[PDB]
Amino acid sequence: GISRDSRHKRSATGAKRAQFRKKRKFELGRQPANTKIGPKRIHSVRTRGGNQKFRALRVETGNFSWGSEGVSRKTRIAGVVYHPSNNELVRTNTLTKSAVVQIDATPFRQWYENHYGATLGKKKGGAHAAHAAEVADAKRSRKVERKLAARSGAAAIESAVDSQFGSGRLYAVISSRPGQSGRCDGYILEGEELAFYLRRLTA
Amino acid sequence: ARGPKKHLKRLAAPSHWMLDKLSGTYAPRPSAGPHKLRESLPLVVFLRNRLKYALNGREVKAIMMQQHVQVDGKVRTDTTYPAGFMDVITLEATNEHFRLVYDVKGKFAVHRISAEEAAYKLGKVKKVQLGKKGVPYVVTHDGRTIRYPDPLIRANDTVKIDLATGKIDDFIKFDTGRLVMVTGGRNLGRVGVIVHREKHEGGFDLVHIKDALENTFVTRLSNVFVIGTEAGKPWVSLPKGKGIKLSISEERDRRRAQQG
Amino acid sequence: LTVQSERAFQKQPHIFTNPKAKANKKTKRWYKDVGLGFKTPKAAIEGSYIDKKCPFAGTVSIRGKILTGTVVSTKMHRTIIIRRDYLHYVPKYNRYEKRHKNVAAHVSPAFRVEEGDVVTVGQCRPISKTVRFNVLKVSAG
RNA sequence: CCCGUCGCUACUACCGAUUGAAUGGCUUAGUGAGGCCUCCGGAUUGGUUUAGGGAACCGAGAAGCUGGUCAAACUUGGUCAUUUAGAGGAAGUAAAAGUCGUAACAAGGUUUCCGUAGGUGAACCUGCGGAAGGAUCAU
RNA sequence: CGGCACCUUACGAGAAAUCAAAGUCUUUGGGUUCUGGGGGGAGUAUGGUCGCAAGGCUGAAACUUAAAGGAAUUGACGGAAG
RNA sequence: CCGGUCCUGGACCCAGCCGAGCCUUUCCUUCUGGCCAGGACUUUUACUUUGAAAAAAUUAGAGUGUUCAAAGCAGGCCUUUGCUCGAAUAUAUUAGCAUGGAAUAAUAGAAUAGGACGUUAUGGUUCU
RNA sequence: UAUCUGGUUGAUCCUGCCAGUAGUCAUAUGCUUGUCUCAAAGAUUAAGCCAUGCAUGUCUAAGUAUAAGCAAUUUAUACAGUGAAACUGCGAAUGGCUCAUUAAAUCAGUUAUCGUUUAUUUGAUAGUAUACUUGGAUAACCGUGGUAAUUCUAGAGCUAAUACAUGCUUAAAAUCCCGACUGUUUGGAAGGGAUGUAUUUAUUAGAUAAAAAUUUGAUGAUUCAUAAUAACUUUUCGAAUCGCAUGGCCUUGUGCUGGCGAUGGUUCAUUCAAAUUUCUGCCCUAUCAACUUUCGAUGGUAGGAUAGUGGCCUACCAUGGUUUCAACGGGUAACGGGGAAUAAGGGUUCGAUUCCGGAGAGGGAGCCUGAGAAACGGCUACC
RNA sequence: GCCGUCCGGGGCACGUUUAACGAUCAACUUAGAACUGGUACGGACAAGGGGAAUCUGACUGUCUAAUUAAAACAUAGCAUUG
Ligand SMILES: [Mg+2]
Ligand SMILES: [Mg+2]
Ligand SMILES: [Mg+2]
Ligand SMILES: [Mg+2]
Ligand SMILES: [Mg+2]
Ligand SMILES: [Mg+2]
Ligand SMILES: [Mg+2]
Ligand SMILES: [Mg+2]
Ligand SMILES: [Mg+2]
Ligand SMILES: [Mg+2]
Ligand SMILES: [Mg+2]
Ligand SMILES: [Mg+2]
Ligand SMILES: [Mg+2]
Ligand SMILES: [Mg+2]
Ligand SMILES: [Mg+2]
Ligand SMILES: [Mg+2]
Ligand SMILES: [Mg+2]
Ligand SMILES: [Mg+2]
Ligand SMILES: [Mg+2]
Ligand SMILES: [Mg+2]
Ligand SMILES: [Mg+2]
Ligand SMILES: [Mg+2]
Ligand SMILES: [Mg+2]
Ligand SMILES: [Mg+2]
Ligand SMILES: [Mg+2]
Ligand SMILES: [Mg+2]
Ligand SMILES: [Mg+2]
Ligand SMILES: [Mg+2]
Ligand SMILES: [Mg+2]
Ligand SMILES: [Mg+2]
Ligand SMILES: [Mg+2]
Ligand SMILES: [Mg+2]
Ligand SMILES: [Mg+2]
Ligand SMILES: [Mg+2]
Ligand SMILES: [Mg+2]
Ligand SMILES: [Mg+2]
Ligand SMILES: [Mg+2]
Ligand SMILES: [Mg+2]
Ligand SMILES: [Mg+2]
Ligand SMILES: [Mg+2]
Ligand SMILES: [Mg+2]
Ligand SMILES: [Mg+2]
Ligand SMILES: [Mg+2]
Ligand SMILES: [Mg+2]
Ligand SMILES: [Mg+2]
Ligand SMILES: [Mg+2]
Ligand SMILES: [Mg+2]
Ligand SMILES: [Mg+2]
Ligand SMILES: [Mg+2]
Ligand SMILES: [Mg+2]
Ligand SMILES: [Mg+2]
Ligand SMILES: [Mg+2]
Repeated sequence: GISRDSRHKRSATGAKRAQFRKKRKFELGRQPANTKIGPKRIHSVRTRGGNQKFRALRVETGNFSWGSEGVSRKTRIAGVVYHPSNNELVRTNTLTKSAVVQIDATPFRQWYENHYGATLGKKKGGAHAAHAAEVADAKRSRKVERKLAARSGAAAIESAVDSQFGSGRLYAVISSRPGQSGRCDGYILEGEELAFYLRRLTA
Repeated sequence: ARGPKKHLKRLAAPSHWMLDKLSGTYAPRPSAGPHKLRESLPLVVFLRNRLKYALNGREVKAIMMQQHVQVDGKVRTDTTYPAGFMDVITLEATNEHFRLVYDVKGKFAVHRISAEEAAYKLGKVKKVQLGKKGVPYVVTHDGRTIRYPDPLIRANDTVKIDLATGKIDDFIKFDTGRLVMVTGGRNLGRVGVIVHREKHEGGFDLVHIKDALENTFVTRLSNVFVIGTEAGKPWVSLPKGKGIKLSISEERDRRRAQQG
Repeated sequence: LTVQSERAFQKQPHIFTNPKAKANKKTKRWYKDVGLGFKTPKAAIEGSYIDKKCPFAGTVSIRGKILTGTVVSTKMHRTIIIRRDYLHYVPKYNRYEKRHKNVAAHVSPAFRVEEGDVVTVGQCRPISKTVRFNVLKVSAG
């Protein structure tokens, strides 16, 4: 079937190579998972040595890390917005490694407000204004307020990340290989890497 | 081709077994075990070709199935068990203890040892590294894994294994002046002291060894086994000849005097 | 020449620059010495280029054979071809004949090579169809 | 001593209309078995199992279906390679010394030979320019 | 000093004719290019390439054959000389 | 030569042949622990020496009365409730590896000096 | 044994071939053939076609026995000896054969894996935040059969496991997070969650030039080993197993404890391997001088796939890569090597064939199972 | 006096060739992908059949209006004559 052998190629000098031997099983390839977004569907693959691989054919959620905050949460994946390899993966919402996706921001917002006491997005709407006061008026003990007060000053995050919380969706890049491990994990875009992909998206 | 080989042609067997050409088509293929195939001695060869206790391969299996043969203090019933350098073979029915040490002719000598010396063995440290949960361990030349070693032990050192508990009694650091036996190459079986270790980053380190007769030879560090803390003080009994290589003319002279 | 010239963001893997850090806003850079007495060029320690195949700033390791040759082609991006000349002995005639072999080597942006230089290449894992060596030292010619 | 046409016999190879023939390799295009992956599907078969008749809702799951992938094989065409037929044509060699002459070897009876170009039953002859391997190392 | 040659000798070379190079080569090595491997078939067939053509350059095989050939000696012969 | 003779062993003596080590204006890397062990530098080769490697069988070759021999890797001891020599050693050869030598044959250097030493030369700019 | 001899002429000296001469682990064939030892042998032409038979099976005290099998009455009314048949496990990927393909391919020597998988062997390694021991299938078996025919199997009724699918039993602390209340100069805290090991991410240790105004391994070298934090997972496995002995303590209850072993199990190491891999080296041919790049050719970035590296494949992007030091193409009556014959030296010729490596099982191709096969005494399809 | 543009000077600052960027406007060409359908699609219109050879005239061109378009005539080229 699909073969990874180098015998079928022509040499560096351009010479066609004669047929040496029949295709061997230890040089096989298989077909791409083409992971989509949908209710979870994972198929196991029996690989060399009796080991196991997992084809993620469909996933909804994944484990995403906030690198600056050192916190990881499981959150939904909304869709694929950019792919450096093929634009057809963006059009068809195909999850591969290094794909830029939008993830649900609520688990990280919940951690942030509970950890610092402030709010994110900074929108001025009525719901945003009511929620901003709601978090600031939350009932806490004296020790908790002091614990939050110690964490203050470090609670100011980058503007380009804070701004995203208003839409309820953060930009992230997939770090795992869904067709190899069945996981669709990644990290939240930050710093100049986020600035790089922001220019790509707006164009 | 499609999987591991299970046969060994007689002509392709290691030459130090000293098998004859015409006794058959095949040779005993050593099992997987503590020692490499090329550097081992299957118990069938030892019990039949060396000691001549068994007359054929059927009889050596009868011997081992009665629980007589012990290698390193444990009963082995595998006729092709790969016994190797420094291994102790015990036959308590005959009240005999052997140690597999190379003689100067390149073969495994039939070296009988006392019961007190048969209670331990030496192992060359191949690597020192940390296991799971951060527990350091040592891998010896015979595949043994000893946990919690002395933090001073490094590679190329020699440890003394208690061989009944498997622990380390004490060790010898690899350094100039240490007693050494060569376990590979054409200088196999020779015994001398380290004179100078010559380092080659990315390649093979070379060790200069001086014989007791002030003969100097060079061999790879991988073929060097520290067996004593200094000259004339080995931690195991050496085989007859003391690992001193004689020229063919000297051997001819020695044989003439020995026989008259 | 800019580092971010590809459709993907170029960065060293697992080298994290925390935006919520002190004022020393310098992108954290990883590098290593390859051993065997080869000096790390400061263009790798102090540079900004990203090269996963660089011996000093990338993840390749130098192990195996060390070769020297004359650069005969720099027309590929980050890849050169060196020419190794040797004499082959012909025992019947008790003489030699000149022969040559072309070796493709990867060159990191830490080095600047032109056709005619003498370079020292160390063996690495296969990083291309024809490339197994990676430039370690350059001598102007 | 000796050369070449012409005539007889035998053998070898060559050219040759036949868009000759046969065999094998590579390949374009078309068709395309089968496996694998995927997509639904849901024969029947266990209850997350709930239900006053039982309605569910959970799992496993065959045939089959969708789209891919590897791709045998066949048809057509091209090309390469190897054998082979052929009216007729033109050679070579061997055999015998058959017919015609006597071109060469003597200054071989016109010195011979080379290149070239014409001519001619055949050897050959003639022109132009060379060579001596000349029949002159010399006036 | 450079040339075109010549005369004598043969240390030396060669099968000899002859050769100051055709010597310094079985006492075998200063550097380097090209060419030949018994006589024919044959510089033919075929392919390529150059040419307007004539032709040039490159270039086989089947088959056939015990010699073909070089230099010199004696003789015989000559429509050669004395 | 001594002679030192139970063919054989010593300073002295003569020569010869190899290796050294210093001095001659003097190459032979350089520091720390203190020739071995721990750092910093290094024109590129070719060639040759030595070493390691080049599987066993085959070849050459040591031992050994297979009755001789081709072979084989056996075997031998006064006859053994066991004693005991062995199963050598060379060759491989281009490539790669380590090493000594520096003739022979290449290669590089200080000419618009952008040259070399200042070990603790005088400052200055930086970096850890 | 570092050797020559006959043949051109009337005779001579040469060039030169023809012929003679000797060997062949070199084949055939003719004639002849008493003894001993040793011993090749359908390679060459047809990797052409095959009747028939055999060539791969396997049980220990220790997985599963109600054979309606045999045997004996015995420590035994749960079984207990032996033991077909079946289920389970393992092997069948070794061996043996052949030399068609194959000309930088294979192969040889030499490297590398800091680029991977590895049944088995051998060492280590797991107290982790209904239990006096869980379920329901199925074979063999019994009896209803269908087909001309096969190592075809279908209904129906049983019944087991180290098969299949699930599931508890446990140290001592300690640490981290949230945190009602509280102290009230920032401490104390009830109560909740989290801890083993695997998986997948992200982020931190993983240091190491010598005096003045607390640890930290290896390597030539790593983002290595290992540890930590936050989470993650169609939740990996941390023994519902088997044989022999039956001991010790009394709180004499089928009380609590416990000896040698089988088999199994996670990870690391080891071993047997495998897969890629560095350098150098192949016969003839120019009547083969340019080849490769549509539709991967050379390189870059990202991905996919793989056990893993890699144009291995995909997308985008550059225009590269080899070559008179012979590329590319063609031929080979070409598997490579160790080696063989002959040999003064140098060489020439051969190597299908006792060993090593490769490839194939009529020709292709595709796969299942498995640690390992693109297997053919396995399957699927085509010719 | 108003509010703008005309000239024109004061310096703080802003451009030195990373304008490799922004703003506005604008024509139809080319290439790729997905989906889709009774596999249809240059959907009407428009629009070469092709190959192997022989005779003959080289070719383009010309003539028998009203039966012959051809191989006939002409032609460039060649040659001859005054
Ligand atoms: Mg071919
Ligand atoms: Mg595993
Ligand atoms: Mg192999
Ligand atoms: Mg076994
Ligand atoms: Mg190494
Ligand atoms: Mg020679
Ligand atoms: Mg026809
Ligand atoms: Mg096709
Ligand atoms: Mg051909
Ligand atoms: Mg005449
Ligand atoms: Mg006349
Ligand atoms: Mg005449
Ligand atoms: Mg005439
Ligand atoms: Mg003479
Ligand atoms: Mg003269
Ligand atoms: Mg002259
Ligand atoms: Mg000839
Ligand atoms: Mg003559
Ligand atoms: Mg000291
Ligand atoms: Mg050998
Ligand atoms: Mg060598
Ligand atoms: Mg003659
Ligand atoms: Mg005669
Ligand atoms: Mg002959
Ligand atoms: Mg003969
Ligand atoms: Mg037969
Ligand atoms: Mg055979
Ligand atoms: Mg029974
Ligand atoms: Mg087993
Ligand atoms: Mg096999
Ligand atoms: Mg070729
Ligand atoms: Mg184990
Ligand atoms: Mg049933
Ligand atoms: Mg199980
Ligand atoms: Mg990649
Ligand atoms: Mg790439
Ligand atoms: Mg592509
Ligand atoms: Mg061959
Ligand atoms: Mg062949
Ligand atoms: Mg062979
Ligand atoms: Mg053959
Ligand atoms: Mg074989
Ligand atoms: Mg057959
Ligand atoms: Mg078949
Ligand atoms: Mg097959
Ligand atoms: Mg068969
Ligand atoms: Mg088979
Ligand atoms: Mg016309
Ligand atoms: Mg026109
Ligand atoms: Mg008309
Ligand atoms: Mg008309
Ligand atoms: Mg006309």
